Amino acid sequence: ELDEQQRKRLEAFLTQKQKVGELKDDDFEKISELVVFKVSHKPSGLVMARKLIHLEIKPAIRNQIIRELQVLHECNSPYIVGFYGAFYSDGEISICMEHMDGGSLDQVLKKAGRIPEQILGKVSIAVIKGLTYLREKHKIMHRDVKPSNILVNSRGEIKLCDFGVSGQLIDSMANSFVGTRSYMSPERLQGTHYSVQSDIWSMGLSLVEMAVGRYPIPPPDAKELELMFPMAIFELLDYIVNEPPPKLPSAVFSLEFQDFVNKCLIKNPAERADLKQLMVHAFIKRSDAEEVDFAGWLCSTIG
Amino acid sequence: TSIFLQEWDIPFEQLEIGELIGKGRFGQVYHGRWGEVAIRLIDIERDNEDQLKAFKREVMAYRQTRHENVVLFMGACMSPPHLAIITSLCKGRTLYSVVRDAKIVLDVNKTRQIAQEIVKGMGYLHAKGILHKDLKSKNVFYDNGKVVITDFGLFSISGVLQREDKLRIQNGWLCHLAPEIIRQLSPDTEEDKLPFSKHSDVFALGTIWYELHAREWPFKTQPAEAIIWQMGTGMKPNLSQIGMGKEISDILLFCWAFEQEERPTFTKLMDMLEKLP
Ligand SMILES: Nc1ncnc2c1ncn2[C@@H]1O[C@H](COP(=O)(O)OP(=O)(O)NP(=O)(O)O)[C@@H](O)[C@H]1O
Ligand SMILES: Nc1ncnc2c1ncn2[C@@H]1O[C@H](COP(=O)(O)OP(=O)(O)NP(=O)(O)O)[C@@H](O)[C@H]1O
Ligand SMILES: Cn1cnc2c(F)c(Nc3ccc(Br)cc3Cl)c(C(=O)NOCCO)cc21
Repeated sequence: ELDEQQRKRLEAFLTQKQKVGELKDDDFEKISELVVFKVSHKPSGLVMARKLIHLEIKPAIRNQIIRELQVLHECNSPYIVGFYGAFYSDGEISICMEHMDGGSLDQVLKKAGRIPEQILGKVSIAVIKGLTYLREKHKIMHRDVKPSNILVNSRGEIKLCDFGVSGQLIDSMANSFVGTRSYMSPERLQGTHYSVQSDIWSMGLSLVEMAVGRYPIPPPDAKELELMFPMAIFELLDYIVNEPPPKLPSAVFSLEFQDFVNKCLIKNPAERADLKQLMVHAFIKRSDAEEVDFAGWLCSTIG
Repeated sequence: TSIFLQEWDIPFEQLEIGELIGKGRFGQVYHGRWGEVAIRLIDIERDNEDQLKAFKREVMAYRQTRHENVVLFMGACMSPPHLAIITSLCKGRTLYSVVRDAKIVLDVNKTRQIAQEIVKGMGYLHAKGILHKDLKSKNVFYDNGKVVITDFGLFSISGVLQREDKLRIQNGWLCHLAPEIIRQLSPDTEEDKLPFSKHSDVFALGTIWYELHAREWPFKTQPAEAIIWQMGTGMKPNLSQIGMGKEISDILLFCWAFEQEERPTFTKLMDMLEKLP
C-alpha cells in the first residue's frame, strides 16, 4: 500500500494520462500480435496494448459497458495494470492498457523449464496485494486469476489484468472458450456463493503449475515426476471437485511454500486462507525480505 | 459428387437471393424468392468428401419430410465448394425473441400449447428417424399461435466448434445438452461424433419448457465450466422459486432425467402435457 519508487512511476503514468484524451481506431497502427495487439498511438507517443472483444448489441447497452469500464481510470495500484480508455470501433469493444514487454506468466513458463520458488514468492505477494487492493478499495473480486492474466515487464513489476470490473460485460459475452486447463475454484463449479476465496484458489493452482512446469490436474505418475527433475472436460472438473487438491513435491520445495499453496488449495473456502492470513504466512514474510533481481531473471530467461 | 435442384419435387425455375436475415454461426441465412423463401448458404472445404457424401444422404432424408410443425424443406443444391439449403420462410418471431419480450404475455395455458406443438413436430421427425440435435428457442418460430421447428439435423455437418486445445461454447448451448453429451465434451470433440439420440432431443425440449416459464435459460448466472460440471453430475433447477405447481415441475423432472431411459418419448410427453391444468 506504500512505497516511494512505486509512487515515482505511477504518478508519471498519470502525467502520460493527460494526452490520452479520447481514442478511436485510426489513432492506432498495428505493431504486432501478442484478441490483443501491440499498437502505436500517434496523437500521443505512447505504445499501447489494445484488446478487441467482438460483441454486437444495441447502442445503449454497450454505453452502459463503457460507463462500467471507465471505473478503471479510478483504480491505480503498482500491482494492477494501468488503464487508458475504452471505446467502441467496428462493432468490437477496445480496452487500452499498459503494454508489458515480458508477456504473461504462462508463455514465460513455456519459455523457461520451470519457474523457481524465489520468483514465485514475489509473484505471490503482488497477486495477494493486488487482490487486496481490488477488494478493499473497489469492492470487486478478480473472478479470473490464472497465469495468462498476470503480466511482467523489464522494469521488474508484475501486475494483474483481465479482472472483472463490469457486470454487464459478463452477461454481454457472446460465448466462452473452455479448454483443458481450468483454474476455477470448486465452490464456483458447484454454483455456491463465492468471494475472493475463489481468486485465492486460482492463485494457488496457478502457483503449483508454474512451479512444476505442467498443469497439475490430473497429478502425474511416478515416472513423470522423475523426468521433470486425452481427457474430457467434465472428467477434469469432476476431478477438481471430488479428488484431493494438487500438491507440490515434498523434496525440491521449502515447507513454507508447500504449506502456502496447501492453504490456497483447501476445497472449503471458509477454511481456505484469506488475503489477510496469506499476508501473515511465513512464506511471504520470508519472500518479501529477499534480494532477487526479477528484471535480471526475466531478461536473461526470455532473452 | 453433386446434388442438382432439378432433383427436387418443388418445381424450380428461378431463385432470387435478398438481404441477410440475421447473424448465425452456421452459414448465412438470406431472404429469398421462389413466394418468399429462406436460403442458407454454406461453404464446404472440399475435404472429408465421405462426410458430405453423408450430408447428401441426410439432405435426401429431408426430402421425405412434410409436417405443419416442421419448417418445409424445399430444396438443396450443391456445387462444391458452395452448398445451399432452401427452406420455407418463417414469418413472425423466434421463440427466443418472444419469450424475452416484456409486452408478450405467456400464461400457463399458452406455454402448454406451445410445448405441445414442438412435441408434435419432434414426434414426427423421430418417427421419420431424424434427429434434430440443435433444438433451441432460436430454432423455433412463433407467429400468433403458429409454431414451427427449424434447423433440424444441421448440427452434424455444422462445424460450429472448429483456439488451440480450447473448445468454443456459446451462451445457451450447454444448458440444452443432456448429461451424456456434456460428459463427452473435449477441445477436439466434433459434432459428427457426438452421442446424440432421441433422448437428447427430449432433454433439449425440457430446457425449452424451463425457458417457457422462467422466460430465461437455466444456469443463466453461471459460467460454462460450472454448467458443465453441474449438469454432468445431474444437478438441475426447478420452477418452484417462481410459484409453478408440481404438474409443471414434473415435466422437467422427466425430460431432464439423468438416465437416458427414464426420459419419455415425445408421444408420451404429449400425453403428459395434455394432463396439465
Ligand atoms: N498488457 C499486456 N501486455 C502484454 N501482453 C499482454 C497484455 N495483455 C494481454 N497480453 C497478452 O494477450 C494474450 C491473450 O490475452 P487474453 O485475452 O487474456 O487471452 P489469454 O489470457 O491468453 N487466455 P483467456 O484469458 O482465457 O482468453 C496473453 O497471453 C498475453 O500474452
Ligand atoms: N425460415 C426462417 N425464417 C425466418 N428467419 C429465419 C429462418 N431461418 C433462419 N432464420 C433466421 O436467420 C438467422 C440465423 O439463423 P441461424 O443460422 O439458424 O442461427 P441461429 O440458430 O438463430 N443462432 P445460432 O444457432 O448460434 O447460429 C436468425 O436470426 C434466424 O431467426
Ligand atoms: C466479464 N468482464 C467484466 N469486465 C471485464 C473486463 F474489464 C475485462 N478486461 C480487462 C479489465 C481490466 C483491465 Br486493467 C484489463 C482488461 Cl483486458 C474482461 C476480459 O479481459 N475478458 O476476457 C474474456 C476473453 O476474451 C472481462 C470482463
